[PDB]
Amino acid sequence: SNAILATMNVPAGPAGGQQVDLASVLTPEIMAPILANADVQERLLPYLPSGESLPQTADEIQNTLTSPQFQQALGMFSAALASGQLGPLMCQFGLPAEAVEAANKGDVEAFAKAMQNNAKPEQKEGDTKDKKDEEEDMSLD
Repeated sequence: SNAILATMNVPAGPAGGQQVDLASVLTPEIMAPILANADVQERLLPYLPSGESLPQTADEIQNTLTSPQFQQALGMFSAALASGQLGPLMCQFGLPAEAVEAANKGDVEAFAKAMQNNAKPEQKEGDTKDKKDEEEDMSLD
């Protein structure tokens, strides 16, 4: 059994990225399905800044974490990520192997990098050579 709302919040302190800006690489729509998971919320609790709250549904996450609050909430995200506490979670969302590895290693830039490199929405689905004449004939055709 797990599901522990650990109320041990004595300090506060999100840990964002200085080189790779998390808010410009990760958008609310990507974070929403993740943060809507109460399990990740558990891991974000120790890093939850003062005044911030954890939205339950993706829609309200978008409403609350528009930009200022988003950078703060994403900062606690990367904070739990840096600790590796948020690592195993990434695989359960169907996230890139490189991203889940990064989340376990606690590398926030690698996560952000691998996210938009692998979850890159260009709909590349179906790489198979059962079509395309990449080797053609020369005579008449």
